[PDB]
Amino acid sequence: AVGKNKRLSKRVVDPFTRKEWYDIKAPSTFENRNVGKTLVNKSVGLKNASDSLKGRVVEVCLADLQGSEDHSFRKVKLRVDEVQGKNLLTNFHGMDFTTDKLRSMVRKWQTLIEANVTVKTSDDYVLRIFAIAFTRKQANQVKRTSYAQSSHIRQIRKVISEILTREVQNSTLAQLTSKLIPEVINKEIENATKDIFPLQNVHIRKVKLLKQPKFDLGSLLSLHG
Amino acid sequence: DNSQVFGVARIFASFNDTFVHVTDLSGRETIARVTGGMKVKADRDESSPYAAMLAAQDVAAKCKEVGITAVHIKIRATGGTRSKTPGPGGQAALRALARSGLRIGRIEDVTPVPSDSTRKKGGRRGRRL
Amino acid sequence: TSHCRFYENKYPEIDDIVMVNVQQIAEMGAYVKLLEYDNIEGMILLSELSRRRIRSIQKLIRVGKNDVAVVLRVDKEKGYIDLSKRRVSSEDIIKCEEKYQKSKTVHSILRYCAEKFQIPLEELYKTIAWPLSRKFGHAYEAFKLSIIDETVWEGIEPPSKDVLDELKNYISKRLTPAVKIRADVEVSCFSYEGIDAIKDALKSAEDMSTEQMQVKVKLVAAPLYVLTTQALDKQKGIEQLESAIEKITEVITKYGGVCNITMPPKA
Amino acid sequence: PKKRASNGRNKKGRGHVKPVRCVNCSRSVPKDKAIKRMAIRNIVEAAAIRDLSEASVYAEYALPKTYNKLHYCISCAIHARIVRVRSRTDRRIRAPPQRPRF
Amino acid sequence: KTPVTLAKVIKVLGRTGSRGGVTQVRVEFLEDTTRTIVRNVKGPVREGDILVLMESEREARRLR
RNA sequence: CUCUAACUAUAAAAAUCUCUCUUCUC
RNA sequence: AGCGCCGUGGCGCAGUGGAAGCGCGCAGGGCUCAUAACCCUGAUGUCCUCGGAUCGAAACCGAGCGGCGCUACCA
Ligand SMILES: [Mg+2]
Ligand SMILES: [Mg+2]
Ligand SMILES: [Mg+2]
Ligand SMILES: [Mg+2]
Ligand SMILES: [Mg+2]
Ligand SMILES: [Mg+2]
Ligand SMILES: [Mg+2]
Ligand SMILES: [Zn+2]
Repeated sequence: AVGKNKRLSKRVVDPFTRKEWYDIKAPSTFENRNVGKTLVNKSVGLKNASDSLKGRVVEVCLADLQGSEDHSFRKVKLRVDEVQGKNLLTNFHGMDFTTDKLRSMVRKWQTLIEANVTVKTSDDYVLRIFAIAFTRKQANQVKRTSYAQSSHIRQIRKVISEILTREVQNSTLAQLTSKLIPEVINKEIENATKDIFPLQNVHIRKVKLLKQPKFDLGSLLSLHG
Repeated sequence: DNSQVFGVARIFASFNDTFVHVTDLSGRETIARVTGGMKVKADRDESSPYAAMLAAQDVAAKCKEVGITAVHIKIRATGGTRSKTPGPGGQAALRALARSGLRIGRIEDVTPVPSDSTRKKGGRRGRRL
Repeated sequence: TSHCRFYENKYPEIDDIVMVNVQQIAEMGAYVKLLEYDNIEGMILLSELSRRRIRSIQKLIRVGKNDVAVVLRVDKEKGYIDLSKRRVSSEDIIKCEEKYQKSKTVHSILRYCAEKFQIPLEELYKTIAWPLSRKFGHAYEAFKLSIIDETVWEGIEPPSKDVLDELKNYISKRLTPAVKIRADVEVSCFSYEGIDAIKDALKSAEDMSTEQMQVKVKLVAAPLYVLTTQALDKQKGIEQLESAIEKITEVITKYGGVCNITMPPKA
Repeated sequence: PKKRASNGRNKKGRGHVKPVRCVNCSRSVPKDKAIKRMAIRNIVEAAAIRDLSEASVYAEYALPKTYNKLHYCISCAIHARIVRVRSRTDRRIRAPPQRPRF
Repeated sequence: KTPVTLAKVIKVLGRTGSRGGVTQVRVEFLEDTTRTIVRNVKGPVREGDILVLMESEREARRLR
């Protein structure tokens, strides 16, 4: 189609010859330390390529970093911070679900439970954690809904807040992520809330990094290699 | 992993002029931007499945020659306030990528969802065609 | 013999503009000849024919006459062209028709030269026309410069210098215009001697009239004096008329009056 | 006359409800008189499932489903045949069309 | 180029089109009979007949 | 005396209308 | 008076350079139960007048006519 008239308000080259492949290395928390590849323009001084990479973020499926298929719904945002040349170092930047799992997960005739929390980890990491849970029809049920009274929501949500904030304000990000990969926090949540209401399908979604202190080179070194 | 050089499809599929635009796995470097309107003329077949097929084949050729072998696919409807439904060309483009050599992994929907805010275009009674 | 392309190749290029003549409309549309490129056929089927709803079939096609056109696809094996007419914006159509007018005009002169010397028109286009279109963007502008400057032909390899001579003759006879540069001078004097000042002013002004460029300051009104000259290069009249302005200001800044410029020199 | 003792809305004693916008023509309608449909379907059509399964790594991919609850104004709903005009005695039956494929 | 393929029709999935002239055909590619497509045929046809195609992956929707 | 799975792809435009009303009883 | 234009098929526009153009008109038939809208098809012109260049002028231009917008009534 020629459509556009040419509202102007052939210098042809091979643009991808000026580009190169760099490997991806993930923190030791995940089993699969190598993630994939990334295309970067060649190192031209004064706008070096190394500056070009630093700050790149990426979405990677958690199965690809664990190899298992019980993690078929989670994804991790990784942020590159270090450059080695022909190999790069990425830091954990956040966690999230897949949209499909979450939309399938919310259902008619059951009240969902959401909890926000802003926390400070052991070192400096200003984080925010989102918790999603759902009520449960007990295995005797003939009253064929599973609604919860508002007071029970306030109680359960306060429990969610205390558990998340207590767990997270103890450890650095790495220990937190290693706790997260098998969701010990999930199990403890359903354990501490089952007294109030059955509260099925508890999970932790969309864990976000909000602030990091300066550079922390040594820890990132320790997490890769 | 036998060195499948992953890429990402990031299909955008509206009621009008579906988009296929491969970037790096980081989602920063463009590969084969070629769109739905590139390979169709009458501008009405912009959303037609055949448009998606043709753009998909062009992307497949360029992608295979640059080096990306496996492609991660994300389908995006118009999203935002607008209509929430995947474009008719999305299925055709996805099928066409699936056939043409490039391997597929981790397809998910990326269509944004608001919290029903920023009142939708149309007025009260809306489009009264 | 009337034939041959107007542009470089024989085949039209993708996503370009042409202007075609219609001769015949069978069922699916009109496959028609092109007047911007060569003489091969190219089809417009009914879907890409009328921007408005398809009501008048013969009224909007008018078999036998010319119309703007846009090429979509080219089959570079046999000579088949896919083409449309809806898809040319209102802004576009005018440049489309201007390019056609230019291409048509450049055609007839070389047609005359080829007929006279019995040389194929293809040869004349290959030798003189195409390098001119490369040098100057278009050949008609090249001929306009040829009227002004003889150097534009320097670098071309004629099939014979007799072609050059008769082409000079026919271009000078056919393409001849020398745009008129006009201006308006405001005499705002409240002074004592102004008539003699104006007499001396036009004496000085018309003393600069060259053999090829003659400046006359005609009277149309007392304050407004209209300056008329014919510039052949369109680049000397401005300076000569600014010289006239300098003359008039120098004359009247000492007689006591005031004079000002209303309209400077312009084509 | 009184055609709809329920007045269609299914409101019955709440004063007023927030209005949603038609996903076809953006006709603002109260959320209750706002006939709704679940868009529970596989992300890919059944005509290409194998074309993905064999031509993709990770054998036995989950094949995710897309989820949506679209809102239809009654005008677009009756025009696009999701809702159907029903006989006067048939207007009683609130039961769905009994599992379209049984 | 002529990448035509022969596909044997195994089922006539009813008829469609504006005037009712074109027919649904479930074709099965003669090369690699494992694959099946639905397409749209002008003119009468029965099961077991074969068709010649230029486009192969185009699974056109119902004409309307 | 016994059980919750299938999901599609529709909107070009179309204004107006002169008489004439005639009935039920074994 | 000079300038900026114009000179029509019934009216309006148009290219000016290859030589009767389109809409609006009107006549006729077509759709319509029928009218209007809409389809299609016609019979009419010194593209103002004299010239000069041109293979060719209605067209490029001049030497003149008529109608105009200004400049301005320009002892
Ligand atoms: Mg309407
Ligand atoms: Mg309507
Ligand atoms: Mg009523
Ligand atoms: Mg009534
Ligand atoms: Mg209702
Ligand atoms: Mg009350
Ligand atoms: Mg009336
Ligand atoms: Zn609607």
